[PDB]
Amino acid sequence: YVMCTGSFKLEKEVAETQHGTVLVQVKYEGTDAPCKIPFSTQDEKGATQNGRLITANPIVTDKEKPVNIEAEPPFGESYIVVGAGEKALKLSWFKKG
Amino acid sequence: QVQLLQPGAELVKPGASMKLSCKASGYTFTNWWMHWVRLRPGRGLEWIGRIDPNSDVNKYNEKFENRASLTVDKHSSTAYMQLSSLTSEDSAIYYCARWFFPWYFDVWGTGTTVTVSSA
Amino acid sequence: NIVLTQSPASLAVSLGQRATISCRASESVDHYGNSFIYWYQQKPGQPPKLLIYLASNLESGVPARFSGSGSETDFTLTIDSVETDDAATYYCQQNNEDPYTFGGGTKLEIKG
Ligand SMILES: [Cl-]
Ligand SMILES: [Cl-]
Ligand SMILES: [Cl-]
Ligand SMILES: [Cl-]
Repeated sequence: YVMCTGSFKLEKEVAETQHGTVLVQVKYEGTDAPCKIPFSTQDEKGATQNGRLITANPIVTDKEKPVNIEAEPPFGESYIVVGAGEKALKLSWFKKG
Repeated sequence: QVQLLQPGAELVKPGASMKLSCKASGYTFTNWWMHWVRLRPGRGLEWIGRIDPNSDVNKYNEKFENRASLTVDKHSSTAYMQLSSLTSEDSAIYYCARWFFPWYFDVWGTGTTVTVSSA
Repeated sequence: NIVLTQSPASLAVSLGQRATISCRASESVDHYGNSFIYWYQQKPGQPPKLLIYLASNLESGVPARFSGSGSETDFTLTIDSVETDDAATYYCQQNNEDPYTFGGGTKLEIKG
């Protein structure tokens, strides 16, 4: 699929799982579904900062259905970025360890 | 329609300093990061740094860090890039570019052809 | 720094024929399953213009003849049928890690 162009709304509070990963549930507000969800993490200065996706491939099947995303964020302070463009969801996260 | 306007040319002496302007229009200036990139003849494109005009957070290419300064003026929606201790190696076309977060550069400035010469 | 090497330095393609430009990275530009790499087009007297993002996605307004592919360290830009206005220099760029780096540029000419 092509990358989603639309906006995302956070559906639930971001949650830490038992094993140092985060569960992010988002709701899509676009017209181009199905599409792949832009998902990344940055540091404070906007630098791309490494990690891995537990969720296979984040895809919006139905814009009325929220999508779950499990990820292993970098350690310490980062920003989880869902979507792209001016309306990109930018969420602060701290991972202890 | 988005426009990033820069002066067409600057002529500065070696060792001097320069301050380049980027005047944004057509959008909410503080909603997008601004990057700076230069093009040298036969040497390609080089990334200088980025700044968030909203919060003044920034990051430099280490090659330019001791030598460069990124600033904005929210009031006039203008971003500035200052580079000092200029040599002939800094003669280039300097572009400011808007960040399509967190990926590519969607809008490029008009560009400022900078010549570093004793004349 | 991630080094991006483009090939060839320049090339000429007969009008209507296929063109291919490659970009090779000194290490991975993948971030959460996406390639943080971009292709820009620049013509003389003009600032660059984005064509392809995340290796394979077409920017709106860009003709369908443009396509890109690859992952990790090997990427290609393809124009399956060149036209006159496709003559330009093409640059790949990564932002998978600071500082952002650009490829050396590939200059495409058109015959006919
Ligand atoms: Cl101000
Ligand atoms: Cl054009
Ligand atoms: Cl130019
Ligand atoms: Cl066309």
